[PDB]
Amino acid sequence: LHCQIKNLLSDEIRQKIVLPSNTPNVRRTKRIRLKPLEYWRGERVTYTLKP
Amino acid sequence: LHCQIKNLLSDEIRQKIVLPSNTPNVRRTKRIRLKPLEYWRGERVTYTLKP
Amino acid sequence: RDNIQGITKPAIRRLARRGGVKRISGLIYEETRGVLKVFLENVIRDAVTYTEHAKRKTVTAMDVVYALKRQGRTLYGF
Amino acid sequence: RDNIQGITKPAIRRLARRGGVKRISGLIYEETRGVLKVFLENVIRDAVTYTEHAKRKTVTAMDVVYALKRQGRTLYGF
Amino acid sequence: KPHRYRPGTVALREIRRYQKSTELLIRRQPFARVVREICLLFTRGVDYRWQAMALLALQEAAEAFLVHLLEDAYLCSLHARRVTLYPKDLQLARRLRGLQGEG
Amino acid sequence: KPHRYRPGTVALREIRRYQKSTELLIRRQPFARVVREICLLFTRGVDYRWQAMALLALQEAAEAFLVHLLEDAYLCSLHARRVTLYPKDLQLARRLRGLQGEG
Amino acid sequence: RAKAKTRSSRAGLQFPVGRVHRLLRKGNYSERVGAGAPVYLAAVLEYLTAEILELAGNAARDNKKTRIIPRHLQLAIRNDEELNKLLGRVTIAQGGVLPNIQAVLLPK
Amino acid sequence: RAKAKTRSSRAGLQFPVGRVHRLLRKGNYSERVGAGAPVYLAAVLEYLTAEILELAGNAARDNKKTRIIPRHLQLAIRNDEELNKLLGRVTIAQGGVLPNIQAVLLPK
Amino acid sequence: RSRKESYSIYVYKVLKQVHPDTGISSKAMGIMNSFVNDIFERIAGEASRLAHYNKRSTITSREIQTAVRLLLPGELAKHAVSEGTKAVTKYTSA
Amino acid sequence: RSRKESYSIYVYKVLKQVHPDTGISSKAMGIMNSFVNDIFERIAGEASRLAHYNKRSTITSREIQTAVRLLLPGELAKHAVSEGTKAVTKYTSA
DNA sequence: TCAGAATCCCGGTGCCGAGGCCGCTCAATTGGTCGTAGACAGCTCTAGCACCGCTTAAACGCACGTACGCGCTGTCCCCCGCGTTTTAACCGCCAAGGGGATTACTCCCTAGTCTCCAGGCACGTGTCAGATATATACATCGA
DNA sequence: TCGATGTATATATCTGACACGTGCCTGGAGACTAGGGAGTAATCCCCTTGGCGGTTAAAACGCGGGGGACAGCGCGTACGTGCGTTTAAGCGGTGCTAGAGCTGTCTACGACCAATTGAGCGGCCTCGGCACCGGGATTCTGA
Repeated sequence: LHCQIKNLLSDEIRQKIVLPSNTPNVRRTKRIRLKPLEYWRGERVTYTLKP
Repeated sequence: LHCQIKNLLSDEIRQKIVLPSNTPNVRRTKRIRLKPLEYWRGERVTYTLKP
Repeated sequence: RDNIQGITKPAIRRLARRGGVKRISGLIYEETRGVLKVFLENVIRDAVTYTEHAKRKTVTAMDVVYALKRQGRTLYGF
Repeated sequence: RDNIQGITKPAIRRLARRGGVKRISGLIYEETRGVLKVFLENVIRDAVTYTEHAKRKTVTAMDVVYALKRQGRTLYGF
Repeated sequence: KPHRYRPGTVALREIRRYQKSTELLIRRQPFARVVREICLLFTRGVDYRWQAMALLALQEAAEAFLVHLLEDAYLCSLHARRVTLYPKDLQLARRLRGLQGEG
Repeated sequence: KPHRYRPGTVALREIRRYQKSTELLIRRQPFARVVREICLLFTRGVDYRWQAMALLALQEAAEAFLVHLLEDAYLCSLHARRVTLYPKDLQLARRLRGLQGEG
Repeated sequence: RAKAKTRSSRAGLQFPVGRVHRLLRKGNYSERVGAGAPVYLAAVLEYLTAEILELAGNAARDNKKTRIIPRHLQLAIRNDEELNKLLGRVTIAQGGVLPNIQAVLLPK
Repeated sequence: RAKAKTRSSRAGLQFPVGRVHRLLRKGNYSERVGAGAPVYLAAVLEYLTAEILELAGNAARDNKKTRIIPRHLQLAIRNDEELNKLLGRVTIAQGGVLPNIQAVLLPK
Repeated sequence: RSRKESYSIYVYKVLKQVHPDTGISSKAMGIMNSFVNDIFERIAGEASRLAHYNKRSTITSREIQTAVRLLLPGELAKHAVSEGTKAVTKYTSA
Repeated sequence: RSRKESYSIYVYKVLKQVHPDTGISSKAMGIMNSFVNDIFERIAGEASRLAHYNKRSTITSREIQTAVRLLLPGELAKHAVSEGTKAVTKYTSA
């Protein structure tokens, strides 16, 4: 639910993760937006999971 | 039809192409058998086609 | 006057500088031709069977998209 | 204990010898662990999604085959 | 006394030009000729009604596929730590493509 | 006064052994523990039962996948003309895999 | 006769649902198609198109173009990490390639 | 009434065209699956099974064993052009890897 | 005087739900039509083999939900299941 | 104890049809059964796509011709299509 | 360091896909119903899921040691690059004519329905193949 | 080059996972609608010609020099390896239990029916981005 505010701070802990901005009457999804994120050496989801 | 005798001779003209042998009561298909044939520089079917 | 030689080396150099290459050997001007030739053979050999099942003497772009899907590199826009 | 080091170094060595390696740097003992870990995290999430759709509390040998078949590296004999 | 530029560097200007221009890079007519060669090679010499918009579709598809494998080969040659390119680099990258490049 | 032979050469005997043998190469229990470590990470901690046949199948799939990408990395490093191996070779090879090992 | 209504408006959505259920039941995927399937389809498709069009418009506003060129779609797809994984084996007609240069090719 | 005689024996083959047509019923590939198509499927599967098992038995003879362990299957499918091209995405349970060494690896 | 069908008006409507101020090219329109058709047939094929795997001739939203879970990567699935569940709770009001 | 499905009797039958002298492991038996199931579903999916592309809601042998020309590479498909035509001329005579 | 030559905005200008826009008429949609897929109950075997000893291949480890990658001339060669000189594809455009998506029609010949009925499918047993001893050519390092 | 020396390629035997018997059905073989699929078919419409002629945007060629690419050698390094303790794990068996499969039995629910209606093909038209053209801003390269 509200963990997108937490996961964005968990991603701020530095790298290029595009936070979605806010404008009314637009769809403007809460999908967190990423760098192109080269995969052969990139990071993974280690901090966007719900315990 | 009978062109397998010709195509085998067309392939005999310094390569490792396994012609299928002959033994009764076996299936023993007329499917031409090949070297493993590395692909990035391999030969192709330029002479086993019907004109 | 060979049709395969219609792919010109500055156009090969044009795709090269599209790929962004510092220097190229001149040897590649036929190797890329052979690679493009066998790739075109791969897609056209399936596309002609596609329109053969369609039983028409034409070749539509939908057939080419189906052939690229069968090759595994699907294409949009058509 | 920490259990991520369970895939030990001479297992990687003998897997390299089956791959046919003469000599190998020592740093690979965690790089293989990382790529095997991300490959496992690829397949096992889809496998447990399969078992979840069967509401099954165990993992069945068909389901992992369905997961890798969806992944595109199929396997027979199961 | 006239004087002009270093090798490579103004070709990178053309590299930045072509990475900004999204258009086709092959002349349409030799490409149409060379694919009509192949359909003659498969339709027992007869020709087929080649739909003209399908031609440019295949043109763009082959162009994108070729520049993709081209930069892949340039990347493997730059892994080999040499600034230029050789056909053996393309040969390795073709070999390290799997059956995706072969169907 | 004992004497020695060369390194590496008897490892090629192990290559010829492991190419002739088709059995597994990973211990059962640590692999089972590390694969049960991941359903903790995906089934909200509460773990699931398994099938031993499923364990053998995933074992074989992981072994074949890893040995295939490994020899791919070995040959791509041999393109760089050095008989030994580095992890950057694996970085290139997994990088020049396309979207196949990752979907 | 009672006045009918479109089931997408009964879902309050903009992608059609009766049309895609006609696409499903005659598209020959399975035999029995439940009522909750095509609304779930229309939901995820509306979300995906809203995603790609939002990134496309954020691309197009940077070049001040009112219309959206396929180069904008290509840059939005290959600039985002997530949808590029979805569209790895897909190419785009007249989309071009990204501005993408190796590091050490530049001199001092 | 009639005499006991199957369609596959009326086809004179060794693969069940009735069971194959049962699969084409259940597998949801068309609503109508024609007459000769399961005949064609059983035929081409008979031929392809002959294609694999021929080289399988050849490899088993070359290793002198009664039954066929899948090492022979792996060596057979990876020693041609087409089946290796057919099974590029396929791996083998207990089939191992081919004897395959590189040229520069051999010392002197 | 032949009748076809596409989604271009639906693409134009969902453009207005995000960008009520911008235009659109027809090449991009064909890209989008191809895109929705491809992802639709892909997820439908995944749903069909899924329902085949559990011997169920019926397909509900659960099958589509697990299908987009297995097929779509990352938080796309997280937002998609919320979109779909919100839409079916919206539709099941009536 | 209800029913399980395989092709193992047909595998052994075509085995003795090609080799009346040797055997087969059960591991190879499962390999073969999974192999023919995969080949069957792949060519059936291609046939369904093919019949979809020209709105023939039926599927006959004529789709299978182009299907096995599409999937199987080259002379393999040539021997296969001659095998299939020979078998359907055998069956249509009977 | 900085003319100077190659490129990035800046204003104007025809122009031509294009985004509403009006008509329209072919599939959604309400109702309902009716066999029926499956949801749920519940029961029953059964395969991981824990336990015990055991023993044996792995785990540092390290001592030489050896390939191996910076680096350096080097040289040479080949290849941007660039100007000049062909040159030939490209672009409107006529036309044409002809094959091909029709729709329209018009039979015809394969899915369901039902009834017999028998070849694949769960249980037993004599094996050849893995396993365990010699032994042995045979590659692999001394000088 | 000839020889010790640790392989693996032969060889005898000695158990134990497999292939045919076997009842037994449950899924496969004959008869017959009916209504989509093959066949005809003329008909407009794209596309393949061969042309124009301009033309200019590209190809060939030479120089040319400059800057990489092997090349080999110098040489510190770090991984190879095999003996030497060590360990844990894949061995055996043993409850066991929770959960996977099998019927049962209703019950909600998707096809299959008439009947409107709105929405996507079909000109169409501003029309405004926008491709395009002249012009004046920027930033590599030696002296």
